[PDB]
Amino acid sequence: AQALNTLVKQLSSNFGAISSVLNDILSRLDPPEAEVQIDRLITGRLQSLQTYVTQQLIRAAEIRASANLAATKMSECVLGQSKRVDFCGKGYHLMSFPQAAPHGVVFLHVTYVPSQERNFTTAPAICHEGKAYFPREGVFVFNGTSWFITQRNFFSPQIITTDNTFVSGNCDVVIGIINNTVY
Amino acid sequence: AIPTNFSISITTEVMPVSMAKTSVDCNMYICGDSTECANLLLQYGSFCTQLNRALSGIAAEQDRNTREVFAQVKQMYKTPTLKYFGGFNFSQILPDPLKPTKRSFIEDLLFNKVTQYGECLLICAQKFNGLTVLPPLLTDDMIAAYTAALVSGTATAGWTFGAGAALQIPFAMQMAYRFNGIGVTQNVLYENQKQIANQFNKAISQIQESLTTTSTALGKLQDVVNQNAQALNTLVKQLSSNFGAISSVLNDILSRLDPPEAEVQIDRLITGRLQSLQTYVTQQLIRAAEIRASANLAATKMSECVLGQSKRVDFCGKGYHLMSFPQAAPHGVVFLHVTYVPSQERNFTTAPAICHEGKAYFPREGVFVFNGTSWFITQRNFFSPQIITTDNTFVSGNCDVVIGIINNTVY
Amino acid sequence: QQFGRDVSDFTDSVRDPKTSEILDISPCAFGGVSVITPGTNASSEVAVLYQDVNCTDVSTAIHADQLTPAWRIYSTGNNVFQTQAGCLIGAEHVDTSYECDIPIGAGICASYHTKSIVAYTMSLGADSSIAYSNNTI
Amino acid sequence: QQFGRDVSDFTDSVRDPKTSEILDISPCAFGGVSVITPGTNASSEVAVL
Ligand SMILES: *[C@@H]1O[C@H](CO)[C@@H](O[C@@H]2O[C@H](CO)[C@@H](O[C@@H]3O[C@H](CO)[C@@H](O)[C@H](O[C@H]4O[C@H](CO)[C@@H](O)[C@H](O)[C@@H]4O)[C@@H]3O)[C@H](O)[C@H]2NC(C)=O)[C@H](O)[C@H]1NC(C)=O
Ligand SMILES: *[C@@H]1O[C@H](CO)[C@@H](O[C@@H]2O[C@H](CO)[C@@H](O[C@@H]3O[C@H](CO)[C@@H](O)[C@H](O)[C@@H]3O)[C@H](O)[C@H]2NC(C)=O)[C@H](O)[C@H]1NC(C)=O
Ligand SMILES: *[C@@H]1O[C@H](CO)[C@@H](O[C@@H]2O[C@H](CO)[C@@H](O[C@@H]3O[C@H](CO)[C@@H](O)[C@H](O)[C@@H]3O)[C@H](O)[C@H]2NC(C)=O)[C@H](O)[C@H]1NC(C)=O
Ligand SMILES: *[C@@H]1O[C@H](CO)[C@@H](O[C@@H]2O[C@H](CO)[C@@H](O)[C@H](O)[C@H]2NC(C)=O)[C@H](O)[C@H]1NC(C)=O
Ligand SMILES: *[C@@H]1O[C@H](CO)[C@@H](O[C@@H]2O[C@H](CO)[C@@H](O)[C@H](O)[C@H]2NC(C)=O)[C@H](O)[C@H]1NC(C)=O
Ligand SMILES: *[C@@H]1O[C@H](CO)[C@@H](O[C@@H]2O[C@H](CO)[C@@H](O)[C@H](O)[C@H]2NC(C)=O)[C@H](O)[C@H]1NC(C)=O
Ligand SMILES: *[C@@H]1O[C@H](CO)[C@@H](O)[C@H](O)[C@H]1NC(C)=O
Ligand SMILES: *[C@@H]1O[C@H](CO)[C@@H](O)[C@H](O)[C@H]1NC(C)=O
Ligand SMILES: *[C@@H]1O[C@H](CO)[C@@H](O)[C@H](O)[C@H]1NC(C)=O
Ligand SMILES: *[C@@H]1O[C@H](CO)[C@@H](O)[C@H](O)[C@H]1NC(C)=O
Ligand SMILES: *[C@@H]1O[C@H](CO)[C@@H](O)[C@H](O)[C@H]1NC(C)=O
Ligand SMILES: *[C@@H]1O[C@H](CO)[C@@H](O)[C@H](O)[C@H]1NC(C)=O
Ligand SMILES: *[C@@H]1O[C@H](CO)[C@@H](O)[C@H](O)[C@H]1NC(C)=O
Repeated sequence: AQALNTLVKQLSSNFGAISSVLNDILSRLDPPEAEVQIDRLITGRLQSLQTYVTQQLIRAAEIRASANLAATKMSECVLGQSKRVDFCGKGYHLMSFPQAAPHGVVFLHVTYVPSQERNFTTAPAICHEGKAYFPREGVFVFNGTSWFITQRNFFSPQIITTDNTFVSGNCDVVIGIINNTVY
Repeated sequence: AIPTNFSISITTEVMPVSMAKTSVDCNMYICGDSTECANLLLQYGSFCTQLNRALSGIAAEQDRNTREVFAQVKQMYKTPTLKYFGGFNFSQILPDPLKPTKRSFIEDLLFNKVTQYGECLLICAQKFNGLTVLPPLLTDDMIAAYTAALVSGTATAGWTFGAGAALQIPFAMQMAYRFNGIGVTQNVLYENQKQIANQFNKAISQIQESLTTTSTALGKLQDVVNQNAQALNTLVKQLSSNFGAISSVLNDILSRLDPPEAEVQIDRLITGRLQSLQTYVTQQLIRAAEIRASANLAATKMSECVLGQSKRVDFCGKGYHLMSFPQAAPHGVVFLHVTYVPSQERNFTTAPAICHEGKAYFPREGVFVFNGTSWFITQRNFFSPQIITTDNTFVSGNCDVVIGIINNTVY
Repeated sequence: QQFGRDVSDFTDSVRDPKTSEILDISPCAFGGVSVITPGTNASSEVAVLYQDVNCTDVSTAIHADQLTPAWRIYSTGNNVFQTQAGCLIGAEHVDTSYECDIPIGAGICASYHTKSIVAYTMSLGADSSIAYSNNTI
Repeated sequence: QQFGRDVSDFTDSVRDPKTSEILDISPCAFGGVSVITPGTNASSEVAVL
């Protein structure tokens, strides 16, 4: 809008010519004299006109930044699930609902947010009968009662069995090997 | 060809995210403090209304680019006391509190290889030219504070800091999960945790001596300063253009010549300088659209590369990235790259499946590598002889649907 | 040598034609004006910022009526504080920190607390610490 | 009052100087033309807009 009110308000400028209405330049001045004062009004009205094009032309490429964002952030986020860092909301994105906006779009990203944390004491390795044992996925979790396995988003116990234990290598080499009983 | 022995080194990535915001008063650029210029100026129209809407619209966007890159952090985490994390020497990267700098050892050398218009730096002085360079929103101490809370907090919380609340984790537990990203086992970290840490301690020592000795690795940040210098001086030297007048001096044309000789040549030098002012305003407006690009390569390589770990090839580190280190710098960001570069491969014989019981046996991961002696399963990022068992391989179809099955037994 | 010039091409130093005393010529002070308001629904008071200027000359020229523009009903209230952005005149300096609401520059923001318009240094965020505990998650 | 203006400086409506009726002014017509063609290969008729 304020690009156009730049443009409309430059009609009423005199541009250093005799007047800002052509039926007041042609009226008073005689046609040898008037047509040189019309030329400074035409050139004044063209150089604000071509500048309006260039200000529209740069602000057009400001949107192709944001239109190739929204072409991706719809065709990677609604049409899939985004596995990126704070792309599509903050947290772990699950769905996305795009809406339609005047001269733009509206997204509705739904994220997964972890909560309600609690410490424990950890361990990277178990010494079970001469070997060092390693986690397949998770860490060695000791809540004061027993040693078990959980995942890094939800606290839920897993019995340390050689199903879900990365069995490799000898004991007493790795930093932090804790004498437990793997079942 | 599968490796067994890799390297960790550090690669510097350098980006600018902001340039120097300026502003221009017309009545001392255009008129040069003459009265009749301003009388002639108000007859052109209020065009300096719009020419300080533009250089405010850029100057308000150099605040966002400095703020959208660095101020991703919710909580300013303190610098921890011990800076030695299982052999990982974070001394040169977090700032040393003994200095009166609030800067790390890296950042001090960055300022000393990078190192006309009014400014108020305190001594405030004006110029005859109406060119001012206003100072930014975030001073360099605030910039060196978001840097320090991105390496303090990530040394104690890792990817959780970008995931959610900055949950504690040992940093040796941290790097091992960052081997789990690139398909590389926990035993690659823990067994090798001495010389993993001691290449990385000397890889920082390389970047020290590479930046104490020379420069021009910061060529991008130099050129952001150079394009500031030219566009001001071209705006300076076009003051001295005659533009068809008898001189470029509005007060000689005022005082020395006739009043009919004046207004002819006042009206020349304004229309000359006015559209030389608009060319400057336009070329700042284009140059501030490349910064808005290269401050979004930094607001994604500080989202994706610093908080998470990136699954993107040759993006924030050649090879497989592990961790990223932000730094402050004059007008921009200097990244460091913990990269997984495998090395020293040998030749191995592969084959599609096992022929036992007249049935095909399909692996879940990797290949089947012949030792010269034995068949076993490994992955292609380090040599790892895991033996073919009953659950690391599964079954569908008979033999010889694969071309070149092994007469083997699933053990 | 009669006179001096700067790194630009206007003269800023002169040897005196009468008594040969080597002088400096700095131009007169000038700059932009901002206005910091909290909203007409909020209030009807404002505090103005004068950009890139020394508070010695600005606070002087207000009382001596030397500013173009000049206001009909305005006075400083004796609140002049120098930032690197310029002489913020009309707001109350406060020694605490908060989050930024209306920016000024060089780490200074201003807002509308107990009501009046106040100015302060930014707080970068919540302060915290994380233990580096050798076996804890 | 004798004649009205719009938000620009153009007098978009006047009153009759003789019979005091207030009359709008309308910019009789203008506009662009575009040519909607199937291509000169497949046809030689057009349609203007
Ligand atoms: C805004 O303008 C005001 C005035 O126009 C200005 O305040 C002035 O600051 C200077 C220093 O910046 C002061 O000068 C000092 O005055 C003391 C006491 O009179 C002297 O002892 C000082 O001498 C020391 O410094 C000299 C130069 O650094 C050394 O050569 C010398 O050996 C001494 O170490 C020095 O002369 C001056 O008094 C004030 N004047 C007033 C009226 O306040 C202020 O700095 C300007 N601010 C900005 C941002 O431009
Ligand atoms: C696999 O790669 C690693 C590193 O790329 C190689 O480790 C290097 O081994 C040599 C020994 O051949 C080390 O040299 C020795 O270092 C000790 C340090 O205590 C020093 O006291 C000795 O006098 C000697 O200089 C070298 O330091 C070490 N590299 C690093 C970075 O520490 C390893 O040899 C490679 N393996 C193969 C099979 O190539
Ligand atoms: C972790 O890295 C830091 C580098 O920041 C190591 O600090 C360095 O330690 C050496 C050994 O003391 C210092 O060399 C000595 O410095 C003193 C200080 O004046 C000097 O008198 C001696 O002649 C010698 O040069 C070195 O300067 C120092 N580096 C810095 C920047 O201070 C630190 O030792 C590393 N950690 C471990 C456990 O090694
Ligand atoms: C620590 O976790 C274990 C599970 O891994 C919890 O153990 C169970 O607790 C329930 C309720 O007390 C008992 O009925 C079960 O018999 C326990 N199972 C085992 C194997 O011990 C334990 O309660 C947790 N610790 C605390 C303090 O809640
Ligand atoms: C966990 O078990 C290992 C088993 O190897 C322990 O290592 C033994 O340590 C004792 C003294 O600490 C020695 O007398 C034994 O000879 C070691 N075992 C072997 C097989 O040599 C280890 O000490 C245990 N952890 C802790 C904390 O005691
Ligand atoms: C892996 O195999 C390649 C080719 O199969 C080997 O490269 C050849 O090495 C011989 C010397 O032993 C040369 O004469 C050939 O010209 C090489 N050929 C090519 C294409 O490079 C390579 O040396 C082997 N490497 C290992 C570690 O086994
Ligand atoms: C976790 O431990 C830290 C220090 O070890 C302590 O400050 C914090 O209160 C603990 N939180 C919980 C939920 O146990
Ligand atoms: C593989 O071959 C090497 C040397 O040929 C030998 O030392 C090693 O024991 C073999 N491993 C297996 C699992 O056959
Ligand atoms: C494997 O055994 C089958 C069945 O005897 C035979 O057809 C095939 O040729 C053998 N593979 C090789 C490489 O000889
Ligand atoms: C002024 O602000 C209050 C704040 O709640 C709001 O309720 C009220 O609607 C606002 N006034 C108008 C006219 O909207
Ligand atoms: C961390 O644990 C390892 C092994 O338990 C030990 O060598 C090291 O000294 C410990 N560091 C601290 C700071 O407690
Ligand atoms: C002029 O006179 C006619 C009748 O002769 C009348 O209808 C009209 O209103 C008059 N207009 C003015 C402007 O007096
Ligand atoms: C021209 O039109 C004919 C059919 O009308 C079509 O087969 C041909 O490909 C067209 N060629 C071009 C250059 O348009």
